[PDB]
Amino acid sequence: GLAVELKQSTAQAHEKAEHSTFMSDLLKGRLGVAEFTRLQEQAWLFYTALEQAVDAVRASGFAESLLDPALNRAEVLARDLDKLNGSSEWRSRITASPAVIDYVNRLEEIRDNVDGPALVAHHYVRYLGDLSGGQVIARMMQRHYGVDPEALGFYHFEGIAKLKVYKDEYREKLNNLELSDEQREHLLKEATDAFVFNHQVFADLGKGL
Amino acid sequence: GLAVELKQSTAQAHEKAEHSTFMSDLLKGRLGVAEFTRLQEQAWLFYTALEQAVDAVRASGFAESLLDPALNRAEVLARDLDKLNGSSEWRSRITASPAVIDYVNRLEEIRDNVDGPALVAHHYVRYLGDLSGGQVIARMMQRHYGVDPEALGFYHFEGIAKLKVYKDEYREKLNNLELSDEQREHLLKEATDAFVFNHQVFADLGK
Repeated sequence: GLAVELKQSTAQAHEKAEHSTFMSDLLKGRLGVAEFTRLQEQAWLFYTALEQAVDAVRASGFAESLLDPALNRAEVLARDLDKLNGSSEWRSRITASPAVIDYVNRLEEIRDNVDGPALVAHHYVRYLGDLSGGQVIARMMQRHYGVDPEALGFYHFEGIAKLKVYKDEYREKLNNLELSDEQREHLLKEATDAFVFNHQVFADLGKGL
Repeated sequence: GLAVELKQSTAQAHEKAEHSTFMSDLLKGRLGVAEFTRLQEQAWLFYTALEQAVDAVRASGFAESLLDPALNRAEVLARDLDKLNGSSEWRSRITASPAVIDYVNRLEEIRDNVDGPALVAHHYVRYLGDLSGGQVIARMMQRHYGVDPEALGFYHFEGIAKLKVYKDEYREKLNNLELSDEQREHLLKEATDAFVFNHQVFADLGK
């Protein structure tokens, strides 16, 4: 089963990304709403790129059931940033950190190559991550930084009644994807690369704090 | 209820802050009016930030009954400083210690995010301190160091007639303050942070 192999193959890079100093400090309450906002700004940049790549792969007829448009985060994230920042100023201010540039560049390569297996890897890392840990992170943002729950829309999936069932169904869709050995290896490799990109995003965010 | 949990949750940080060497030395008579004046100068910087956050949160409609404007200290404190320093010179001279920079930053972050629960935590730590330990401080600045009570206006709250009643009513307001679980957790978190900020102010004053 691909779902199990993905979880095992990515374990090392996943642990390292999740336990970055930036995220560790954020979740312990050692930073502030500013740092959470910077994170969400960088995320808006990479989710925008990710969702271009998802759109292309879905349109090609690959992994359609997995690529549920209800998962789209970019618009919801923009609304969160409007509230966090207090205006639309952020759109003209924000720019990609070096890690985000590299991450976006890869996502754009995947988009332009319509690389379905690689896209699924990135989709897993971001969306299954959001579905799995979103409630935890959101709770920490309220507990530590007093973030308005209305500005945590990113962590809420409107089109999904029950997260546990959805995550189980997601993993089964992974299992049922028709993939050649070459495609599966490509996907597994990409999933580790995706965790590494995210680790580097956190490293940039944490620099000089 | 909340008042009891707040006291219990903050107990360790509170004890550490209260028993700082600087504050301990000041209260027992080992220091002098100079050190008291340095403290009050730093306090004016953080009360200024605190009361900007209080004003923002009150205006937003949160915890109105708790955020009694009679508690405002900044103006009274500036007058104490004029007396202690002999003129307004202190305004252009004083600068925030490293600990006060961090404390002021948090208070400004609370103001900017109009973070009501966080504000209440900080309000409790300062003003209920002033209404209790502060009364001992005022008595001992006069007794140990001969500070004229005219320079201790900070510790006198006009329009507050009976402190025990005031404090009992404050705690009842805390108990009746409507909070989500997340807001309540945040208030508790922040209250411990507030004690720690104050401990650090004392540590810098010792240096």
